[PDB]
Amino acid sequence: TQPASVSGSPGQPITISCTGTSSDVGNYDLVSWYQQHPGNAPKYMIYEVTKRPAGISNRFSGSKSGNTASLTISGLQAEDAADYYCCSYAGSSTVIFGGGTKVTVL
Amino acid sequence: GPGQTFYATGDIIGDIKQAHCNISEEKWNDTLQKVGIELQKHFPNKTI
Amino acid sequence: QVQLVQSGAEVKKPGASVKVSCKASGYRFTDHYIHWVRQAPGQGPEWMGWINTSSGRSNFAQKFQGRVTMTRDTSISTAYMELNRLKSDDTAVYYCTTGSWISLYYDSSGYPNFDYWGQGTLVTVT
Ligand SMILES: *[C@@H]1O[C@H](CO)[C@@H](O[C@@H]2O[C@H](CO)[C@@H](O[C@@H]3O[C@H](CO[C@H]4O[C@H](CO)[C@@H](O)[C@H](O)[C@@H]4O)[C@@H](O)[C@H](O[C@H]4O[C@H](CO)[C@@H](O)[C@H](O)[C@@H]4O[C@H]4O[C@H](CO)[C@@H](O)[C@H](O)[C@@H]4O[C@H]4O[C@H](CO)[C@@H](O)[C@H](O)[C@@H]4O)[C@@H]3O)[C@H](O)[C@H]2NC(C)=O)[C@H](O)[C@H]1NC(C)=O
Ligand SMILES: *[C@@H]1O[C@H](CO)[C@@H](O[C@@H]2O[C@H](CO)[C@@H](O[C@@H]3O[C@H](CO)[C@@H](O)[C@H](O)[C@@H]3O)[C@H](O)[C@H]2NC(C)=O)[C@H](O)[C@H]1NC(C)=O
Ligand SMILES: *[C@@H]1O[C@H](CO)[C@@H](O)[C@H](O)[C@H]1NC(C)=O
Repeated sequence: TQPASVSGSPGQPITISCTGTSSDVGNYDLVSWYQQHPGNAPKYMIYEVTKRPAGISNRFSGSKSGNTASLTISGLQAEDAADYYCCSYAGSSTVIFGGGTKVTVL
Repeated sequence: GPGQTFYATGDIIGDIKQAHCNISEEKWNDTLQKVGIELQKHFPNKTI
Repeated sequence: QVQLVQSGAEVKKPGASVKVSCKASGYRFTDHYIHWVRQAPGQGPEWMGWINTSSGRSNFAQKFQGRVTMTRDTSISTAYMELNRLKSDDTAVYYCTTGSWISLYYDSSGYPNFDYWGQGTLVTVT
C-alpha cells in the first residue's frame, strides 16, 4: 500500500509511507526507496532500512515503525518532483514493490 | 502402509548455499598456543 | 564506472517469444545477482525474478512461472531474458538491475539492493 500523491512547498520536510503485512516489512527490515523521473530509469538512494549509498546527501531518510516504513524528505526542491517507489522483501526469495507516489513541489 | 507417514525433503526455496561452522581464528590459535604451553611440559625439548 | 547494456525494441504479434539481452561492464559477472524489473507505462514497477550468475540457479515471481526463463553466459558476461506467449499487456519497459553480493555462505538473493540499472528496453505488443 502507498499513497497516490503527496504535495509540499519547498523548504519543508515531507513523508511518504508504505504499509505492508508482517511478512513484508514486519518480519524483515529489507526496505528500499527509489525515485524515477519521467523517461528515465529509477534511481538508488535507500537500500537498507536506514542506510544510504555514496553520492546521496542527507535530503532523504528512511525509517520503519512497526508494520510500516516511511521515507522523510528533509526540505524540498523542484528536482524532487519524481515518482517514488518503495520496495521490500516478501519472503520465499520474492521481492515486491509499493506502487508509486507522485511528489508535487510547489 | 496403514497409518504411518514418512517425512522427507520436498523442495528448497531460494538459493542453495553451504552449511558450515565459524570459529574466531584469534581465539582458536590462542587456545592452541595455551594447549601447546601445557603440552611442552610433558614432552620437554620437543616441537609439537 | 560500471554499466549495463540492454537490447532494442521488440515489436511482434501475440503468442511469440521475446529474448532480452543484458550485458554488464566494469565489474565481473560472477560477483553479483541480476534482477529484472518490468514497468508498464502509467504504472509502477514489478519484480520479475533473480538469477545466481555464479551457477545459473534462478527464481521467478509467483505468477510468471511457466512463461519466463533465465539464462546467462559468464564467458561474455551477459544474461538472457526469455518470455514465452506474450499478450497485449506485455507492452512495457524492461530493466536489468544489479542486486546484492553473491556469497557462498548466506542467501542474499532476495535483498532488494538494486544498485545499478540498465538503460532498459521497450517491448510493444501489437
Ligand atoms: C561465517 O563466516 C563467513 C566468513 O567470515 C561469513 O561469510 C561472510 O559474511 C559477511 C556478512 O556480512 C559477508 O560480508 C559482506 O561482504 C560483501 C563483500 O564486500 C567485501 O568484500 C569485497 C571483496 O573484494 C571487498 O571488495 C569489499 O570492499 C568488502 O570488503 C559486502 O559488500 C557486504 O556489505 C554490503 O551488504 C550489507 C548487507 O546489508 C550492507 O548493509 C552493506 O552496507 C554493504 O552494502 C553495500 O554493498 C551492496 C552490494 O554490493 C550495495 O547494494 C549497497 O548499496 C552497499 O554499497 C556500497 O558500495 C556502494 C558503491 O557505490 C556505495 O555507494 C555504498 O555507500 C556502499 O559503500 C557484506 O559486508 C562476507 O562476504 C561473507 N564471506 C566472506 C568470504 O567473508 C558468514 O556470514 C559467517 N556465518 C555466520 C552464520 O556467522
Ligand atoms: C522459507 O520457506 C518458507 C516456506 O517454504 C517460507 O514461509 C512462507 O512465508 C510466506 C511469507 O513469509 C508465507 O506467505 C504468507 O502466508 C500467509 C498464510 O497463508 C498469508 O496470510 C500471507 O498473505 C502470505 O501469503 C507462506 O505461507 C510461508 N509458507 C510456509 C509453509 O510457512 C519462508 O518465508 C522462507 N524463509 C525466508 C527467509 O524466505
Ligand atoms: C630443555 O629446555 C629447557 C628450557 O628451555 C632447558 O633448561 C633445558 O636445558 C633443555 N634441555 C636440554 C637437554 O638442553
